[PDB]
Parts: sequence; C-alpha cells; structure tokens
Amino acid sequence: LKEVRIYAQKFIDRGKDFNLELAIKTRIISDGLKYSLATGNWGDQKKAHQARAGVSQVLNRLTFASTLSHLRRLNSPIGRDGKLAKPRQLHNTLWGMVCPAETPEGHAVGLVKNLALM
Amino acid sequence: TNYKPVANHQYNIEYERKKKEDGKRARADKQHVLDMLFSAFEKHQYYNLKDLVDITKQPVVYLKEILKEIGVQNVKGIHKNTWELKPE
Amino acid sequence: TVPKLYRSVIEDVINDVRDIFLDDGVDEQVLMELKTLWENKLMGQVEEEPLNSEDDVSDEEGQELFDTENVVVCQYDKIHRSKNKWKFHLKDGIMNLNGRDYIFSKAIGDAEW
Amino acid sequence: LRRNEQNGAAAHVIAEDVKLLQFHVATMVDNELPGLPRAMQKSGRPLK
Amino acid sequence: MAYQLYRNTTLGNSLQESLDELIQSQQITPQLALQVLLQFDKAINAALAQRVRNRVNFRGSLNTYRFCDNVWTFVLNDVEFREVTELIKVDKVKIVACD
Amino acid sequence: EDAPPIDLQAPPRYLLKFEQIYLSKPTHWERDGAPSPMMPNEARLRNLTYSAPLYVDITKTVIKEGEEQLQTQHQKTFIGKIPIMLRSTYCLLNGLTDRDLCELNECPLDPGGYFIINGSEKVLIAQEKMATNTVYVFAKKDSKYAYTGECRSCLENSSRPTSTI
Amino acid sequence: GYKFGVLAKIVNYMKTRHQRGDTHPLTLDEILDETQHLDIGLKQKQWLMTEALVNNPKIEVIDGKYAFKPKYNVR
Amino acid sequence: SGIVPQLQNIVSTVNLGCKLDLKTIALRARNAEYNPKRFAAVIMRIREPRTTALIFSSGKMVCTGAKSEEQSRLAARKYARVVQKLGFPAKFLDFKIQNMVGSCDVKFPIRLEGLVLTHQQFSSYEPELFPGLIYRMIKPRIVLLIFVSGKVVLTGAKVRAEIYEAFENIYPILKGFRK
Amino acid sequence: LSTMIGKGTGAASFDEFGNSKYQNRRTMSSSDRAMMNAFKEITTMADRINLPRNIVDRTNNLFKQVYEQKSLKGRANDAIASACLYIACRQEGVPRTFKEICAVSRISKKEIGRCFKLILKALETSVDLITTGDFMSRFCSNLCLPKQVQMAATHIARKAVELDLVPGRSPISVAAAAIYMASQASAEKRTQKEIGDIAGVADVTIRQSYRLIYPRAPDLFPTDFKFDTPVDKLPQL
Repeated sequence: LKEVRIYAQKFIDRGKDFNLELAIKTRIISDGLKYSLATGNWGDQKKAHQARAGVSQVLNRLTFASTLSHLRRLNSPIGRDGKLAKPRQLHNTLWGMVCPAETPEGHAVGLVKNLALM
Repeated sequence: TNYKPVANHQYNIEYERKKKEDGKRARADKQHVLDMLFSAFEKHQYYNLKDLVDITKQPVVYLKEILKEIGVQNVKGIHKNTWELKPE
Repeated sequence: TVPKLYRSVIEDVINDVRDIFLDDGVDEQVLMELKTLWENKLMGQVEEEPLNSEDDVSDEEGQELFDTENVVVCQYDKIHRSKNKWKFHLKDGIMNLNGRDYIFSKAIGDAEW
Repeated sequence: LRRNEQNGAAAHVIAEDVKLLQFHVATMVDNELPGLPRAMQKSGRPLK
Repeated sequence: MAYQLYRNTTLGNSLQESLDELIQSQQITPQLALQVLLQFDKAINAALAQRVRNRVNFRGSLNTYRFCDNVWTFVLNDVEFREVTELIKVDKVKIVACD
Repeated sequence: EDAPPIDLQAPPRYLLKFEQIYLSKPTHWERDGAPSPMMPNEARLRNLTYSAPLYVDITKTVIKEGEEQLQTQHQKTFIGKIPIMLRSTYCLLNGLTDRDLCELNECPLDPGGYFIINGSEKVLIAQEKMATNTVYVFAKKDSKYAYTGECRSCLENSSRPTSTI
Repeated sequence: GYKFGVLAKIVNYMKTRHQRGDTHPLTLDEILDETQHLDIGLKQKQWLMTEALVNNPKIEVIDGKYAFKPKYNVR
Repeated sequence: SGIVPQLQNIVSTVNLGCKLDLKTIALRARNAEYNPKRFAAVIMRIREPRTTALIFSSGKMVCTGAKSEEQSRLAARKYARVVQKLGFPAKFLDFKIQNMVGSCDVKFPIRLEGLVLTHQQFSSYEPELFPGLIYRMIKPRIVLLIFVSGKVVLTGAKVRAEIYEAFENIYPILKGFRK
Repeated sequence: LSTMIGKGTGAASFDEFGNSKYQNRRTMSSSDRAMMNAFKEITTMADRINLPRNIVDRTNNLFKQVYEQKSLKGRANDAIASACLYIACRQEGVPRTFKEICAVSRISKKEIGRCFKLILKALETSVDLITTGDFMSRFCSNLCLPKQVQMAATHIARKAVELDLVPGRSPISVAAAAIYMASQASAEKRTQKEIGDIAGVADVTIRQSYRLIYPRAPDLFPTDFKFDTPVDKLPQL
C-alpha cells in the first residue's frame, strides 16, 4: 500500500487518473515471503541485523523419524551463543508438553526441544 | 482476467485527449502579457515562476524572456530564489 | 414563435440593465424611451524573383466586403474536415436568412470544397 | 572534499564531508566503534 | 468586453441605432450606450442557450473559409437548410463561428 | 481488512479499499505464459517455489468535487504469491486419497507441514517467546531495582509489534 | 488586484518613451493618458507622486515634473 | 517491368525571404487558417492546383499535395503571390522538392512472410503495428510499403528518378515472392 | 562499489537533537541510477505476466545495450524497457503481443511499437516473424480450453495460413478466430468477447477472420477431432 500510494500520488499530482493494476507491485509479497522462508532470516533482507535467524530450516530427510522430529521442533528464545543453565534445564512444566529426553547435545542442550507426542 | 491486453490505458487516452483538446499555450503579444503580468502583481507582492505561468497562460520561455527584461530574481534562503514583478 | 422569443429577450435585457442604470446615476426614464425606439426600428524562367508572370490567380474580394447576403452567427462545438468535406457541429446560435430570423440549438452541416 | 575546497563550498558543507571522511577512515581500521553506526556491505552485513 | 457576436445582426443593429438617436439628443452619454450593448450581449447569449431546444440540419457547398483567434468565417454556396418541419433554400450563406 | 483505506488528494479525491482475498491453487507458469497446477514433486525437481497466487478485491471511488461519485471495483487483483504449506487446506494434496497421492509421485506417509522454496523443503521451527499481555514480576540481584514487573503488551490480531512496559 | 500594478506600466511606458529620444519630463496625468490608466484610483495617484516617482533610481524630478535618468546610466 | 509508379504527393519547401505576420495573413487570406494553440504556422489551401501549404512567420513555406514537380512549383508560386498580394515582400527563393510520394500495383499478391526472410536486412514486417511490409532501400534512400494485395507505395524520394529506380529494383524481388 | 552506513546504536551516533549525524549519501551515478530504475521496472512488468527470470535477464541485457548505444536517448526509459521486454520475449521464442506488453506497462502500444523499431535498428538485430502457433498455448490455457481444443486451434490457424485463407491478417487475429472455431466445435465453447479479451482482439476482428476460414472449416480441422458440434452446424457469422 505504501508503493500504491506513492505510485498513485505521482499520477494524481499530474492530473491524470492512475491505473490501479500498474500501481500494485506483486514482487513485494511474493519475494518478501519467499526470501524469509528461503534464507531463514526473519523480517527484511535490508534489516537482517535485527532479523531472527534459524526460523526456517531445510527439512531433515535422513530418516522418517528425523523428518517427523524436525516438524515438531521447538526453538528457545535464548541465543545459542549465550550460556545460561536455567533456560537449558528441564523445567517441571514441560511434562506432557515437551519431550523430556529429546534435546541436542552441545551448545543447544535444553534450548532446542520437541513436542510431546499428544 | 488481470492485465488484459490493451492498446492504450483508459487513464492515458483521457489525459491525451485532454491535452489535445486544451492545446499548447500560445505566445501572445508582449503588451497584453505585460498588462496581465502587472495585474497579477497587484494581488500578491511575490509570485513563483511556476504559479505565475498559470496566471499568464504563456510559454515558459516566452514568459521568462519578457519577465527577464523587467522582472528580477531575488534570492531567498528560506525556500529558494523567486522572481520579482517590480521593475526596480 | 420567433417574435415571442424576442419579447422575452426584451424582458431580460431591461432587467439586466436596471442595476447598471442605477450605478451610473442615470434616470430610469431612459430605459423606457430606449424600448420605444428599439421596437419601432425593427418593425524557362531561370530568374524566378518576378511573380508577375502569373496573373488573375485570385477571385473577387467583395464577397466579404458586401455581406449583404444571408449571414449566420453561432458557436461551434466541433469542426472536422477530411480531405474533401467540412463537417460542422454548431451549437445554439442565430441565423439571418432572407430577413427572417431563425433560431436553433443543434446544427449539423456537411459541405464540399 | 578536495573538490569542495577548490570550489570554495560552504564551511558547513566541508564540515559534513570531513565528518564522513573521519567515519570512513575510522571504520576502515575499526568497524566495531562503540555507540557509532556500523559500516554495512550494502546488504546489512557489517564490513570486516 | 464580451463575446460580441449578435451586434452585427438585425437585433443588434436595431439596438445600436436606437442608442445613436438618444446620443444625438444628449439623453444618454456615450459610456452608457456601450454598457447597454454589453448587457444585451450577456442576455442574448444566455437567452439562446437556455430557451432554444430545437435542432436543425443543412447541406451545401463551401467556397471559402478562414480561422483566426478561434473565429471561423465560412462561406457556403447553394446551402439547403433542411428541417423536420420545413426546408429552406438559399443561394449563398456566410457562417461565422466563435468559441 | 485492517489496512486503512488509501486516500489520495492532489481537487479530485481517490479512495482505495481492499475488500476480499482470494487464493488459487499453487500454479506454475511456463515460459510461454500458460498456467498449470504445480505439483509438489515438480517444484522439488525443477526448483520451483510452491506458491499460490493471491488476489484481492479493490474498490476505487473517486470524488471530483462536482458532487458526483464514481465507484469501480477491480475484482480479484493479483497482489502476489503466498508459499503454501504442503498438505494444508490450500495445498493441491489436500483431500487426496492415498491412492491419489501415489499417482502424483507423493508419499502418502509424508506428513506435509513444510514449504518448498526454490525446490528446498523448508520447515518453520516453532519460536518460543514469553507470553504477551501478562504481568510478570522478576527480581534482579545485581540491577539497581529490587523488583521489576514487566508486561509485553501487543494489539489484538498481532498488530504493530509488542510494546513493553 | 489594485494599488500595485499600474505603476509598472507607467515605468515601462516611461522607459520606452525615453528610448524614442524624448528626454522632456512628463506629468503624472499625461503619462497616465497614454498608458490607459485614466481610471487610476486617487490614493494611487498620491502614492506615485510621493513614493514611487522619487524612491526609484530611474526617475528624476525636474521642475516638478518627472523625467528619465540617463545621466546615472552609462551612455 | 512495364509498370511506372505514379506520384501521389510531393512536398516542396520554398523560402519567401521576408518575415511575415501570421495573424494578418489569416485575417486577409482567402483560405488561411491560423491556430497558434494547435500549430504555429498558417495553413492555406488552393483548389485548382489541389495542394495545401503551411506558412511560417520566418517566411519559409512548405507546399504539399502536388501530383507533379511542375504543379508543386506552380502551387508554391501561387501561394507566394497571395502573401505578396497582402503587402509583404514575398519572393521565390531556394525552391526545393523535399519529398515525393508514389504509388503503384504489381497486379499480383505478394508473400510478405517470404520477402522479409530473404531481405531481413532491409525489410521490416510487423502485422501488429502495420499490415504492410516496410522496405528501406539503401542504394536509393527510398522507403517502400509493400502489401499482400500487391499495392506498393514509395516515399522519401527527392527526384522522380529515384521513384522509378526504386521500383525497378524491388519489382524483380517481388516477382520472386509472387503468390 | 560502495558501503552504506548502518543505523546508530549509542548516543554518540546521534546529533545534538535526535537526527543521526552519520547519514547515507546518494553517490550513485545518474546513468547507473537510471539503469537501476529501468531494471526494477523490467522486473515489475515481468512479474505482472509471470515471465521467467531468463526473459528478464535477456531484457536487462537488451536495455543496457540500447541505453549505452544512446540512439533512443530521446525516448522515455519505461518505453525502452517495455520495448526491450517485448523483444526479449520474441528472441526467446515466446512472443507477447504489443497489447499484452502494454497491459503490464504504463506506456501505450504505439510508443512500445515505435521504441521496438528503433531498438532493432540500434542493435542491428532482428526478430523472427510471429506465427499463429506462438500464442496458442497461452491464449488457450488462459481461456481454459482442453489440450484437444488447443491442438485443433493450432492446426486450424497453421492450415489456414498455409492455405492463404487469411492473407494480410494479423497472426493474433487468425489465432483468435481459430480458437473460436475450435472452441465452438468442442464442448468448451467460448464467446468472441471471451476470446478477444484474452487475445486482445476486438470481437469484430475475430468475426472477420473467422468468416474467412469458416467456408473451409472441415479442411482446417484435424482429421482425428471429436466434434461435439458437427462442423456443418458451426456458427455462421
């Protein structure tokens, strides 16, 4: 709508009517949605500095169980680089909600989780 | 049904027709332009060249040439340099 | 019919001049006298510089000078011509044909040149 | 900046140019200046 | 200071002649006569536009035409003014148009 | 719908309102311009993006200051393409029997739930965040505040991002 | 409008008259006659006689009347 | 070939050597029409030559519509006399023929699709823009409009020799694509 | 090649009154800036009619040559871009009609056609003549006609041109008439207005071209065509 307003403003200023179809830039939604899913950088390409990363990942097809697991994965807000035991701990409230066993070993222990079965 | 093939856009033929119907601005005699030019100065002390053209309805080059002989440009730092309709 | 339209024009004319006659301070009696008089009156040339080699290449110039024939005065909406013919989209106007006055609103005219 | 000096541009115009030259020279050596804008690579990636 | 078309007509000529008679008698100043003509032009122009709602047609041959300052001076020969109610024949006609 | 109508004024006044949204099947356009339904397997092989065309109804009303209003509706205006999650309600595989899926070279056991972007199967990982609009009181041992009660307030329908107090 | 435009025609007519070689001064009323300004307002007349025709550097007050200033200009 | 193109229109420009007042000419000229908003010249027409001429304030005049070289010069001279008869010092200086338009028929249909293929360097056939093939001859600088019906229009010639020479060159080419 | 200054973080980055002291400056060349805008316009038009990126890349290359050659410097860049887009489609073997290019461009058909001629002259290049079969796939697919009807229309137009039943007709007009003939001979029947809207041809033009090929309808149709409506009972108009 910002570019629809900008495009229509130029034509209305000149005194001529504007073509609505020519005002719409279809790349804005097509490429914006595609780019965020394509790269996983969440937000805008120009503003990748504040864009959340790792939201979109290539689906794991090593095994059927790995494929299912990747579709039920949970990412903790805490950054992987940062270290803090408490977010990595198995909180009581994960009962029935998050698998108490499935978690990667290494920097991501306790930060990447998987949904409980039901 | 989108972007259906068309030889010319409807908004474009209307603007083209309006421009053709209105026609190009004609170069009137100097005396008439001067008389109309000064009458405009009466309403407002200062006039912008772009807006002044509309009042005179004369070609920009022709208006500038006649305005240059008598009118002068005064530089204003607030917005820009504009023309002065006062001969002095 | 036309005389009735003329009478209506008189009413508009007198009404339209009442304000002006007050502005200049002239007595209203002038308007009454004006109407009375107005009603009565109605009812190998290598060196080509010399152009004298051609003569009688024009027509009589008295056509417009006389203007005694019927004259039509009106307004034009569109006037188109395609290589032979002139088309006239003349709007409301007046005509003076054989003294009798004709009035019209829409006029269409095709002529050959 | 050299053209502005030769062209005798306004002092404030040159001062703004000198500010940019200081920034580009500074971020050529250290692009992690505290409390200063980063020099990006035209794509959001800070220059190394 | 107006369109000034119908002055050179039977209606316009009569009005102009009448003003001359008063001027000769000193009844009206020359300025007043000009104002009267100016007001008449406004009234007649508005009168024709509103109270005339009849269409006409005509055909003929064009002998001469002119154009200047948005003013045509057509000169038609052997015009046949044809109307639904009546037909009028004329040897020559001059059509002056303005806009 | 929540988008404000676009008002233009520069005299004639133009208003644009986006009424209704339409989404078609994931379509692919050949170089000659012929559309065709895009099967997920074709997207994987030809490195296409599994996307559905997005159309919106737009009403254009113009006010010309002559006390006359002209209203025209541009039905189903193309405004872009939305990547489609596989086996979702708007996917081609939706509502296909296991036999139908095999005819499309699709595994019936494949659960879907991922996107195909440039032929790459992409899965959005659930992002965990603190609940919004809820008052939480925390104590910071080192900070200058003994206690700090925050609330991450967000508009209904997740409008302009969360504002924290 | 009014009160500010008739002066320009007076100046231009004065300039053109000087170009013809007429160095003789001209009265305010006389100049108005040839500039089609017979209807010029009264308060405009006094303003010209008091401010416009003296403050301008191209107007010379000679024997009461006003004349061009070719002496200041290089000729 | 046995076919000679017949000129359909000739454009000739002549300088009168004196500045003219366009407004005055329109008022007094018999057939002149002046519309500065539309065009900056004065358009005049004379029936006996059956030609139209444009008159500019600079004194240069363009004459068009003549069917022959003699008619163009005679028509141009007549226009100059009309301006001269209005009190201007109009003359007949550097009269020149700027363009000659000729048309003819080859009396057989032409396969324009084949012609453009063999002469793509000179031909330009775009049915979307124009239904006639545009051929730009190089040796004579003549542009030919060839049509499937066989009608051929030649234009841009400065002398009648080019019109005939251009047709003589293209006729054998057309004969090779007869339909 | 250049670097853009990022957003300020601390108080030192911001001037005495809010605004950042280090602001990006426009250092792009006028020629590059105009060329960058044309490529953006080229991609915007291509997305409107879903053109593949390879055609866009060909168009971008065409514009660069024309822009550098500078024979069209007097014409608007959008018209050059629109004409380059038209030429790229022809060069790739998937022509779009001038009307189809005009629909996705603010520039009119006349101005595209004029720039198209100049670009060919400037580039000293040519484009193969369009045939009726160059539009059948797009026109029939947009009309939602089956493959059998598309094949029938493709054969009818190709045979009609070979038989010279439509001499001098525009290939788009012939194709639209052929599609109408094939459409009327199958279950999926499309009106002249429907075919004209997709084809960009006035229904009168379809009527005229159709009337020329109607007399020899049985000859034009493919031999193995299943006539839902018999060729004898085809519309006569």
